Amino acid sequence: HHSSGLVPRGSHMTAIREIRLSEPESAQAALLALECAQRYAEPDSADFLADAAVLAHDLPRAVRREVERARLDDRLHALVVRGNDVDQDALGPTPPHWRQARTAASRRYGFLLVLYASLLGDVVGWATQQDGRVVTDVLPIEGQEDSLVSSSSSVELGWHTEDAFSPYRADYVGLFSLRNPDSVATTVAGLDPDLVGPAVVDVLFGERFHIRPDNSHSDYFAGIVEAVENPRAVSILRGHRDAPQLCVDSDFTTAVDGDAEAAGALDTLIKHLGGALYEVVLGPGDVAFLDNRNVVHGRRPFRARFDGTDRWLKRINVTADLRKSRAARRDAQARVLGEA
Amino acid sequence: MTAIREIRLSEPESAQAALLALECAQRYAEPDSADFLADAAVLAHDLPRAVRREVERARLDDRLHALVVRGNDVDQDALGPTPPHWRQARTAASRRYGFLLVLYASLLGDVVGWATQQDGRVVTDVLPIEGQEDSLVSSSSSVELGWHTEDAFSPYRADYVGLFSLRNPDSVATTVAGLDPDLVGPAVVDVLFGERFHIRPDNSHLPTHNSGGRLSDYFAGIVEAVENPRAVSILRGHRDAPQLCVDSDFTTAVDGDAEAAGALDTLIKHLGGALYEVVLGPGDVAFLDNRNVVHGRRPFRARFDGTDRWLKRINVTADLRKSRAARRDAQARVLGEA
Ligand SMILES: NC(=[NH2+])NCCC[C@H](N)C(=O)O
Ligand SMILES: O=C(O)CCC(=O)C(=O)O
Ligand SMILES: O=C(O)CCC(=O)C(=O)O
Ligand SMILES: [Fe+3]
Repeated sequence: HHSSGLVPRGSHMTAIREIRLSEPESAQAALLALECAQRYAEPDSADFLADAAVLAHDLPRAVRREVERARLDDRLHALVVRGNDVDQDALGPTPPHWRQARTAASRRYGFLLVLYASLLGDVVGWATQQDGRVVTDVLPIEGQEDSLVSSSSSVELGWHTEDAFSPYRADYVGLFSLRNPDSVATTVAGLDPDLVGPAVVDVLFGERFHIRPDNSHSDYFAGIVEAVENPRAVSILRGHRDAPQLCVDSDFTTAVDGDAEAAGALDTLIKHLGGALYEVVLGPGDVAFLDNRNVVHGRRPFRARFDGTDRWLKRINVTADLRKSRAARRDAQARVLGEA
Repeated sequence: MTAIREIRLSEPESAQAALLALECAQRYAEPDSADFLADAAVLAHDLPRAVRREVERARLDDRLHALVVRGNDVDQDALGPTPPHWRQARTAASRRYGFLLVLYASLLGDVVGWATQQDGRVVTDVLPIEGQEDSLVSSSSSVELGWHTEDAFSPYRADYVGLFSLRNPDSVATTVAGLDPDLVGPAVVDVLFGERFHIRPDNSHLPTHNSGGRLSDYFAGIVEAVENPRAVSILRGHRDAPQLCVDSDFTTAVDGDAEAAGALDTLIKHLGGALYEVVLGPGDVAFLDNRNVVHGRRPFRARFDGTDRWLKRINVTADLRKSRAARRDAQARVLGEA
């Protein structure tokens, strides 16, 4: 049966907005995704993305009302929609690399992730990430167990705002779990300003920090080298004091040269977020949208077998304002940031 | 070729949009009631599919001038006389058109208003007012409404301006112009991309166009932007598809920047000449892409007898979250309450 509710974390009373699909809602969503897979080339082909926001209107009405409430909740951490259909037998094995993960059997889950995403905003990708795919793949890769990227397993994916260095960073990160037999978590933390010295909060609102791109990441790429070598002075907190946005990377953020007070405030924040991390586990057919304006996220160490049974998610970036990134996109309809 | 995207409603589509608007009017008090606006994005999904498809094509077209939806139902007899002032224009009979404007608008983004414009109403009224004939505000008639980016002065200016024509007996034209960078040349484009201009709030944000009971402090932000405008650009974004931000009556080059003053002078002559007409008849709704075009209104003679031209108007943002510093709370839609 259909249900939805608010799951608090610390003082964040709407931290998690949880929706449980009824069996009929799960079937309705699956039928729409399967129809899209019959009519359109790819989950991120131009033909589909031109239509995706209107096709998303055919998702179950009760679900659409709850997603719309989440979209306008400026204190949201994670929207979680549980109980989508995943046919494990038909899906087949977890591929051994994202380069082999855009499979025919998994297309219907990419389509469904884009349909849910398109209720929140417009889907985008990154030229430097998984060949500029909008629907990307999160799965463990043999030989990258001890890497700083989403294909890690043995070593914690360090928490960060997604693409923290970039003015074009996503408003939401979406994750559609295809399988997760060992219940491996995404880590999540937001700032509780009532747990931090107001003077530290004041410092974090100042343009007193450098956020550099991961090595992961032409006038755009001229800006990417300038971002490593001559990083702009940016704030970590921005907006209304009652609902500040957060932008920080635990591995790639420093205070401006000689700003010892900023260095102090940054390390106070890093210790606070480190201590406030909680977990969201997505079972097969569970989809999460993290509000990238409000939370950092990462992933816990886990034990990959590399036998075709490993954890596998589809991943997407969503922007509230596609138009604002036009300088960094190839043409009006292109969704790949840094393509031109 | 597709700068103006038009859909003419079939009789069934017109009836379906009217029925949805009347269902909203039965449920909610005001067309900008908080409970309605919370629900508006999902209620808008019940508009006719053919219309939602064309609105979505318009939304993703970064060279759009205006989406025009023709032939909505307007009952002229039931509507009654055109009010003599926007303050009196929140009429029972006109509620249904307010609701329908917000439903169309909510396909493109989230609706916002201004603390300092028509007393912070989200659904506003464009109608001629006796004594404002020669003014620079939307209630003018005799003096052409100068072309402008809506709320050009503000970083929170709308992405779309929605205009729902309730009546327009003399077919008075809305004016529209975009910028062709090729026609002004790379030299002037380079200058307009520079932060070398002052854009002041227009007169409708002044206490002279709001109720006298409105707090003085609502207006401190506007008066600061009139007195001490920031140095800003007129063009931004991709060179191949630049956004436009200029008000023909409230924009100047920064003192001493003769190059900038020349570029502005060139832009004004280019836009003033290319300025073209769109007539919104009763039941016609337009959404101007406020990132791409300036707009205005041709001069006309008002009769002031209750038969005059009357539009409902709305501001639409692609990104409500970005203005949270200027809004009272998460759901509040009135810019300048913080
Ligand atoms: N150049 C101008 N007249 N600018 C102001 C335009 C009218 C303004 N949008 C109003 O609501 O009154
Ligand atoms: O693997 C996860 O749970 C999270 C991965 C992710 O969101 C990311 O790649 O940034
Ligand atoms: O009256 C019109 O058609 C345009 C109105 C307008 O430009 C405005 O209200 O700012
Ligand atoms: Fe205007």
